[PDB]
Amino acid sequence: MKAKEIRDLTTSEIEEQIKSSKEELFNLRFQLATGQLEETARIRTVRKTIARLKTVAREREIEQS
RNA sequence: UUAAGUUAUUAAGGGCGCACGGUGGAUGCCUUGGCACUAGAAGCCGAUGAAGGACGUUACUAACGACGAUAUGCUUUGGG
Ligand SMILES: [Mg+2]
Repeated sequence: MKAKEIRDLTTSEIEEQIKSSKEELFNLRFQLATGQLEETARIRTVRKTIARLKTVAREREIEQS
């Protein structure tokens, strides 16, 4: 998910998205450990999505001040 | 046939010459790195936590670079 869609989202929605993305990343890591993950690029995709969500949240709590 | 006399061949190995190999890394050519300077800029960083490090971050990750739990990177503005 890109920064434009994230900026469309609301702050509570960003927090919920961060939670769900973290759960997805964790499940991917567990599948990788057990040898059940073929689509390894998903891990990096989700990690960068989490980074973008946090970046936008930080931008908002900065512009608030 | 006998007698007297003379002189070779031998190369176990060695010497000189030559041919062909091996080792070794001189020499020539080369340069990715140095050395000495010129001109212009700049001449500090740190409790808003420095210099320098440790430990981590990748799909697989021992090491160097980069990066810091937003980790082998995030946003934005321009270039292409
Ligand atoms: Mg651009």
